[PDB]
Amino acid sequence: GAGTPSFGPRHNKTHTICRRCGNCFHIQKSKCAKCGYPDATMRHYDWEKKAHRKRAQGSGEMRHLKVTFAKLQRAYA
Amino acid sequence: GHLKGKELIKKTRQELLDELAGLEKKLFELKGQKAASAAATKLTEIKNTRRDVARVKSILMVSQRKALQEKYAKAKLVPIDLRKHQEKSLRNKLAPKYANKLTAQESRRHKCLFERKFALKA
Amino acid sequence: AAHKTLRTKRILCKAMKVNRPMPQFIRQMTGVRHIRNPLTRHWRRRKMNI
Amino acid sequence: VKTNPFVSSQARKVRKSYFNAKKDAKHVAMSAPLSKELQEANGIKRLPIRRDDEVMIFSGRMQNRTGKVTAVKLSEMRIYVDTFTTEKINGQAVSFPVHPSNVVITKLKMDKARKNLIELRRLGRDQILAKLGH
RNA sequence: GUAGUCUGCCAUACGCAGGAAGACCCGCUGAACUGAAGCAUCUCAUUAAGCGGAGGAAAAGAAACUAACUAGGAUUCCCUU
RNA sequence: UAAGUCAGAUGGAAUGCUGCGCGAUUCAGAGUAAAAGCCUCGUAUGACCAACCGCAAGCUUACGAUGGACCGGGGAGAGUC
RNA sequence: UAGUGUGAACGAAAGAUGAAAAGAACUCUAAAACAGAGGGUGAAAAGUUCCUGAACUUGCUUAGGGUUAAGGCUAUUUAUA
RNA sequence: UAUUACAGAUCCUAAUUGAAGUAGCGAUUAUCCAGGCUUGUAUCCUGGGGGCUGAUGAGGAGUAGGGUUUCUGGACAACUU
RNA sequence: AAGUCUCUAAGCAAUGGAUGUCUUGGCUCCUCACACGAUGAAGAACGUGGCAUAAUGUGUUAAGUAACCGGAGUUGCAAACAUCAUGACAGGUUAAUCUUUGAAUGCAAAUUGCGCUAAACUCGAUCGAGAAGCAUGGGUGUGACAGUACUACA
Repeated sequence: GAGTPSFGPRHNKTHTICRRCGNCFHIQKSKCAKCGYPDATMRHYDWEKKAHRKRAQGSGEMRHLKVTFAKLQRAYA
Repeated sequence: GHLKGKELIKKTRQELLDELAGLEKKLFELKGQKAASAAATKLTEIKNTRRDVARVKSILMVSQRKALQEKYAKAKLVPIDLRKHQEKSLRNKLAPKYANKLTAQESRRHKCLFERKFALKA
Repeated sequence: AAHKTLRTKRILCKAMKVNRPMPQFIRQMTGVRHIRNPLTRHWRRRKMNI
Repeated sequence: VKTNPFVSSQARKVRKSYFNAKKDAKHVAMSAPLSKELQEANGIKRLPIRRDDEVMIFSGRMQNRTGKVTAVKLSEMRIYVDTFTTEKINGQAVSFPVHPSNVVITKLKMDKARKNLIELRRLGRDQILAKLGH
């Protein structure tokens, strides 16, 4: 009843790709669960300090930001 | 063949633009024939002419900018392209003359009460 | 499908051109061995969830 | 014993810096003594090796042959040479890598930078031996 | 009618605000497990999580202050009390 | 930026084994076909020659600034304590 | 990262050929990039998640015990008490 | 000086036994004969019998979902009891 | 009273990855720094190398280009180029170029949807297109409109 037969009609999609996150954007509710789009501030909590540092700075390219670290090495050495 | 960035500075702007379009054409013909013929030697020629067409675009742009900065230099409210880069913090931090300027009370006493040198005898 | 959007179609493109064996010449260059392409899959076994 | 704090004396740190040095330091790390014919001529013991010049190895299978440098290798950290070849089981010669610090330089070819390096070290070696007083 | 002002709204010229990060710092809000061999005041704690906001440090700071003396003299921190 | 790729035997290779030299303001460390003060990078230590050598703020000789004493004065934060 | 869940989130295993690829030519049996056998490379196969290669389990060879489930202890002439 | 001695924790992780060549290889119409291709086919293809599905059909086509599963050529280490 | 069975031991193997030896990785303590962003950040997506899927560089100037500073091949194969310089490239800065996004900002968005513009710019042969503009909030200035709000002179 509640197992194999009722898995049959599972074809709709609750979550869809999110623009800011790119990852779980709720279609009916219209919010990215992972990042909180479209709230202007980006979603993180201090109870998920582990999961936050997967998203936060360092994970990506850091194109502008890595050259501003590299200046501060030269000035103090 | 390929050409140096030094000697392109001497040439005229319109001389570079006909040089550019002729140099960019031989890129397009080679991109046609790499499907058919393929193979070595051509694939270094397509590499060099991609590097050369950047060379011409680059020195045109610095020939523009050095000329075009001279027009707007020594004048109030310059364009955004020609402003220097800097940080956000350093722009909005006011210039150290204004921070450090003295009140008319304070400057007039600083006539006498400045941080004068002194010493002791042996 | 059909009736896919364009940015849906962009993902399905990238998901199939990335699906291939690793080239031979990297093992010859670096000399490392036993590197697999991580974004290999099979359509029937693992679904994308995108 | 070292006085300078900023240089490290741990073996982990030195090996990591050595293998992942910049390109200019690795060329200096790949170097060898001259033969005594060239020492009296140019006035230096030690020089870094290029693809121009030729070199002569004491001790080996390839014992006591001259031969020109086909290729320096800075990642692999060794020098390919002409003559220094074993054949495969197939009839095919393959050049065999050797580390330069085992090797003596028998002939040298000049470069503006190589002459400019030599005239520095000659003048340096005259000052230091006058200071020590030999 | 015109000529000043007052008040409101719209359009435009020029620089500013937002977002990231948040260990430390500033202002609010605010638990329970736990201990009391039970438990309700009390304790854990003016703590954790939550909301808001700064800097390379922040905040504090030049007496409506201590003292009772043979008198000290802004604020901050360490030792002791 | 010092001083043996020393000689002999063994070995695929010597930095080890036996014996004789030499350096040290450098026997921190690493690399090198095997354990290295003297094979290479270094380490040590002073000497060497280029680059700069300026930003604001205040000066600069007296009724100009500051202070003491004496004469004559005004006031000191309200829905706050 | 692989991978799981609609989702918030969750999250592994996996280092070492040799000094140097010198990474095994060519021949024979075979339908044959099956699998070996000759022959070679190297100091030594260490022969490709290849240094050393333990235990449990297994195979082959050699030697004994067996109606007492097997093992232990003591005693000797070693299969008995 | 200590992350210092293991047989047990329905201990943790990693590998491995007996049971065992045993249980079992289901559900779906039904297969048979001669040729082709091959080292090798009842199974891959051709031809001919005998059958099944029997218009809510293992027929022809689409939403949702899957995402190259479509098509041609070559391949059989693994998978399709 | 039979054994190729079963039990025990030794030697050579198969399986398995313990022990021992190695270490370009951690962990901690101390030092110095924090100068991210409308001049478009952090984060996401997709491009791009001769053989390149991930990651790393980088943005149709796309493993880079220009200038200054280093100064000779930083790796398998293939190809080209460069030597006392008209200067090799996996070197290091700074400046260009800077795709679709994102505070994201012309209005939207599970859409490559729907707009607007004085000149100049650039192709296009007066008139189209591209390029580049156009957000909200608040500050100072400038202008315009609204009012039986206050007031003077009619």
